[PDB]
Amino acid sequence: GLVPRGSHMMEILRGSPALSAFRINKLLARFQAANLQVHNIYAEYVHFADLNAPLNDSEQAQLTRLLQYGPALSSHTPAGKLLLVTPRPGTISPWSSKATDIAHNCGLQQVDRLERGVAYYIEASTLTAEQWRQVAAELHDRMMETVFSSLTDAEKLFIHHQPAPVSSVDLLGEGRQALIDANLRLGLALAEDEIDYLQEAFTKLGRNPNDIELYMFAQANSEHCRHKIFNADWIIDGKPQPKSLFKMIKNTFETTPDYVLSAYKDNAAVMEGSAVGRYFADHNTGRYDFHQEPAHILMKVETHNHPTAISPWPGAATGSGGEIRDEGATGRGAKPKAGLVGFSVSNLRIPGFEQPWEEDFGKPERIVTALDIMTEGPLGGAAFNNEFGRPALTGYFRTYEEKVNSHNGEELRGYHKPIMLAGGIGNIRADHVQKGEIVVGAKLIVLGGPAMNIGFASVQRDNPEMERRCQEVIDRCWQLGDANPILFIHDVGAGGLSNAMPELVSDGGRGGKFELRDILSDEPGMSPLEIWCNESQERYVLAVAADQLPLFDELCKRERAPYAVIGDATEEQHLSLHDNHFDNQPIDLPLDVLLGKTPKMTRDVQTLKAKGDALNRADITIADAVKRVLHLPTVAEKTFLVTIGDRTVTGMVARDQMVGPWQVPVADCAVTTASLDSYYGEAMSIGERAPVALLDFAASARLAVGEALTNIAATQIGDIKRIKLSANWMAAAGHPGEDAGLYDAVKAVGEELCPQLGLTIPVGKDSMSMKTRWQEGNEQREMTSPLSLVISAFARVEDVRHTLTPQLSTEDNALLLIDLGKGHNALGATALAQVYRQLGDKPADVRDVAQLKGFYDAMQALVAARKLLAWHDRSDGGLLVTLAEMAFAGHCGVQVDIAALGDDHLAALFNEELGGVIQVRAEDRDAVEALLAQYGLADCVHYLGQALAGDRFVITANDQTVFSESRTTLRVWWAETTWQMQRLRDNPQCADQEHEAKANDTDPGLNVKLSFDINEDIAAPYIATGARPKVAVLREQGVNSHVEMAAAFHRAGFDAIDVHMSDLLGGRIGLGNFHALVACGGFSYGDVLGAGEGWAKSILFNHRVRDEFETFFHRPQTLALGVCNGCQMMSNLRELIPGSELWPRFVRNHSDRFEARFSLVEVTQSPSLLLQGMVGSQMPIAVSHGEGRVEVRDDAHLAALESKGLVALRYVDNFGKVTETYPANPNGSPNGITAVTTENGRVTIMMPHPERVFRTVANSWHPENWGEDSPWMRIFRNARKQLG
Ligand SMILES: Nc1ncnc2c1ncn2[C@@H]1O[C@H](COP(=O)(O)OP(=O)(O)O)[C@@H](O)[C@H]1O
Ligand SMILES: [Mg+2]
Ligand SMILES: [Mg+2]
Ligand SMILES: [Mg+2]
Ligand SMILES: [Mg+2]
Ligand SMILES: [Mn+2]
Ligand SMILES: [Xe]
Ligand SMILES: [Xe]
Ligand SMILES: [Xe]
Ligand SMILES: [Xe]
Repeated sequence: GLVPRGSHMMEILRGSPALSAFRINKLLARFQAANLQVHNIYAEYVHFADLNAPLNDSEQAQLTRLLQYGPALSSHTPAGKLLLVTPRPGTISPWSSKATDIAHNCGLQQVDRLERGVAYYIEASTLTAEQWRQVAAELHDRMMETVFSSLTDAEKLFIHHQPAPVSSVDLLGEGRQALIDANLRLGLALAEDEIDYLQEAFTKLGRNPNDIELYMFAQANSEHCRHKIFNADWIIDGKPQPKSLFKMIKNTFETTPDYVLSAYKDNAAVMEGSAVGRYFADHNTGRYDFHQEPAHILMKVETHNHPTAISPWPGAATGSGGEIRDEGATGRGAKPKAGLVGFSVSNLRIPGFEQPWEEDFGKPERIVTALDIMTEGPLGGAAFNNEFGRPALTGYFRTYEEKVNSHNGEELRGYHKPIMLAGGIGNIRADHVQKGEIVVGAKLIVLGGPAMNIGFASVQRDNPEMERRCQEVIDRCWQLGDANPILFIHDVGAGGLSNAMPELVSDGGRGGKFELRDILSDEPGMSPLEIWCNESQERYVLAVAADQLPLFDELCKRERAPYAVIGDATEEQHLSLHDNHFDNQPIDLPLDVLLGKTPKMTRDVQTLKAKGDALNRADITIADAVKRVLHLPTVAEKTFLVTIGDRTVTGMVARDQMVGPWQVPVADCAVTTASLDSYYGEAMSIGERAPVALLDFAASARLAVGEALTNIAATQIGDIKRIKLSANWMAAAGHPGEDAGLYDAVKAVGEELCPQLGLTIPVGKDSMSMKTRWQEGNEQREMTSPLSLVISAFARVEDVRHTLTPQLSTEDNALLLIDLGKGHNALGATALAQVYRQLGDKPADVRDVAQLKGFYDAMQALVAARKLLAWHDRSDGGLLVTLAEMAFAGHCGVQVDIAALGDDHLAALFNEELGGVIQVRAEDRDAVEALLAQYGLADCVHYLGQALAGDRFVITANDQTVFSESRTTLRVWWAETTWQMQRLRDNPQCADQEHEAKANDTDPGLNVKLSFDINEDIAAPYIATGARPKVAVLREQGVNSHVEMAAAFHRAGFDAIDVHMSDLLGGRIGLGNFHALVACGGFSYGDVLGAGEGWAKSILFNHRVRDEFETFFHRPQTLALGVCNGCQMMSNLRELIPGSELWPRFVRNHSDRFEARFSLVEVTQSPSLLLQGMVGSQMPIAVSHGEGRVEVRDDAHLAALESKGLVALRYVDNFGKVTETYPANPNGSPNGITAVTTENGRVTIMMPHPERVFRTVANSWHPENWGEDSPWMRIFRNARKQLG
């Protein structure tokens, strides 16, 4: 299929069927519902290659082959009306970026660009032209895609427009009116004083401004970029105030500077970490080693609220993507470690599952629903974290939408504009914490992706693999230590380059001169304004000395990170942009003019305070309340948000959300090890309580801080002054009451509580227009957010191993409540009130700052001394939920008495005051109570009773039974929300299976059987000789699990060498010098054209590297391992490997969802040399994949594979049987297959990651008796011994 396209040819190639049966049934169903009478629906990927030159037979076959991928779904002969869905013309999909990379790396330079569409074939035959538009509408996303009638209509996707010229705004010719006209025409959003400043500046300069200069200025003076509210002067109830919001936040550093290395000066904050073994490959040798040095800790938290409202997937993806850039661009280069994720939305209103507090209040047409946000956003955030390679380990998710009598009377409050929140921690070297000086003549570089027309203007675009490559360069740069060439670095975000690059020279006291046509652009029609000010993703800006440029270029080429030198730093503090194409100068400005400031804002405002009403209990019974609270999404099980995101990459994850044998997602905070050779680490927690702010601003803010503290407290940290906070403020500024509440709330934490507790807030952010207006009848409606403080806490951890969870034990035990509420038992703005459509009266609050600190200190004392069996704090859903979730995590019963807690049982069970339940050994109860009394806690400590074996959740009040149910019943109710979300988002069959397994109380949870001694280092005689065989640790662009793979081979006595595919293509390395090869995990080319395919095919279609791999595998004494992406790649090179004739392929999981699980496997009999001695063993292992379903050609292949004895690992359920039920088997592989070997055992591929869990501390659940090494260490030691 080959056609003309301007001065290019366009090829059209068939692809594979695009829809699984269940996806088809969903479409047919939606069609029946909208009363469209569609008889049948079929879809098929189709691919469009824009060629700059012709392809020969050989190359034509190669391209065709590249585009045969995916599940082998049942194919069909097209019938009915064709509707072709493609990206919007003038847009380039991420798929296209990555697939085009692969063509290039397979030596197909003739391919200018590849793009994909989906051809739908609809048989209805009944429909009107209007109804076909309704069909067309179901089949695509209005914001990213369009629908065409013809395969040849795709030629619009590749039109090249002539570069548009710069456009001047005629101030000198029209006066002020021209600036007014441009302010509306270009949507610049300028204030009148901003327009005056510009009129004057350009009038002084004596010439007309260019559109680009105005646009740059407007986006730098947005509330988003300038933060005027946060620096404003205040008058509140007629009294001027001495400090701005920012000043009140800095107060916390002024009063608590301890441990902080950088604050308010950079893209992230930095605090002291620990001296540990930092593991990476030297520039010199390419050998990986430990570098004993300080690994200091950075932190940042960002939001992406507006874009998530319009296009939730890319909005959430880029929210995280931008924040990862911030982290990497801290100092002179740093390394992201773990992530966090947050969502706030209006009511879900799940079809079929509507809850008694949900009311449809309508919404704007321009925005998506709450349910669409929670279906697509989390997938997008996960897309970035998974494809980039950072584990997501903590998060919140709240739903709120209600008509409530709050500070400005009866109003709608909620999150029609949602919160989407992404943050993380990273590590940084001491000597890179400070930004270097920008030397005059410094080259100014853009690192990363090409410019496209992105910042419809709120629909973002993510390419995480691009950012990954960029990060490898940054890692190459900090790993050079004091030879790091990065003088200064900054992320590119709002305002794109028009903000980032003046920001950069300015921070350095320099100017720059720039050349527009040096910037990498994929859209040649862009105006200069568009090149300079677009908000395209995956870009950094930096300065490097001219003489380091040859180093920076070797680094980038080898990682295949694109970059451009676009200008020079000048002594003179001027900004210039030249254009070689139009031989002119779009920007010619002094910086003090460009960055000059209009007067600061003054806000002169007044307090509103809701009275709010006492809770009406007419319809409330304790039993009906328990059922309702557990069906509040805020309370309810969060699995749909957790298993979609990787939790194990880096091999440093110690505590993830999943807890215990039953992997229940209730961990109160995240923890990571500092290195792969220490038990020191880092921790993260979140606290958050917005609804309280509808009654009381300050209390909500204090509660957010306190809850972060209670969520982190059972971690071994020590001094509270180690705990550092991000404060992210969401508000409806201007909405009556909100501004005074904002001031009061910032003061409450900045001026008071945080200083009193010794808590620093060294980073933060604000998002100041959390409101939505639209027309419903011909009446206007507003949905206004509560003031929403989200606190994230971060800390150096002293000992990762001493972390407690909510997992109860049934040994002889005592359950003690710490009620920091002190009997107040407030019910206002609780889960309980919400769920009976009320706000209620008095909310919770920090009641006693000294006791709050006493609590933290006591907990630390008990954690260090090992005096606790379990911990869970009280938050949403109260003590009731706290106890229920512990019982869930411990798979046991609870027997408690709440008589000492008041006569008001409702209020005792459902208040959301601070505190928690501790479990201790019965024999320690007195000593623990005595210690808590020593820190002043006596009167709020209450003995409750005990955890017991069994399924009874029982609550008494001396002789009366308050509440009594099956723990399992409660646990299933608590799961219904995630079940319903999984059911409508994923393969329903899988969601139901997962849900239904939870109802079987007999589930023994994860358990282990070992055929060998986990502590016996069978490699030690060999290590002891000092002879260290090399292992080729092989990575392709996009690979992300290589450091921990290398660390595992290293512990077994290997010299791990960093072999990038570019090293093999450039002849710098040759497999002929190795006896051992490992292909690592990740998302090479973002899995595009099928996970592992581009990697493998770039090997195959380069005949010289192809031969290198064939020769290796054909030698008699070589060994190879392929894990995950590497398992996939190797399965796609089968032709090079002897004894692999029967091997399967690996394709989309049956669930149709990325599965990040801790899965139980067994070791099966096979020739596998790496699995020697382990056969019969049953242990859990890290699973992180979207495309691991084993697929065979037919039953004959499967039988043949099986009878040859090549299957090496299988998934089993917790009862220990081979299973295809989900998630025990996360991907749907036949016979539970997840590893296979060759006839001679010398090559083995597996989908799970043993390299992520070779340390016991990096197993989510593990038996108490295991030492440093897990069972999976034996794989690597088997390799060592086998080489001999
Ligand atoms: N949006 C999210 N993404 C990832 N994990 C989340 C998210 N929301 C909640 N979680 C995780 O689910 C578990 C339960 O969350 P939640 O009940 O909100 O925690 P808590 O009540 O302790 O503040 C926690 O381990 C939390 O980190
Ligand atoms: Mg100190
Ligand atoms: Mg909770
Ligand atoms: Mg908690
Ligand atoms: Mg919380
Ligand atoms: Mn009191
Ligand atoms: Xe300007
Ligand atoms: Xe962490
Ligand atoms: Xe104790
Ligand atoms: Xe290996």
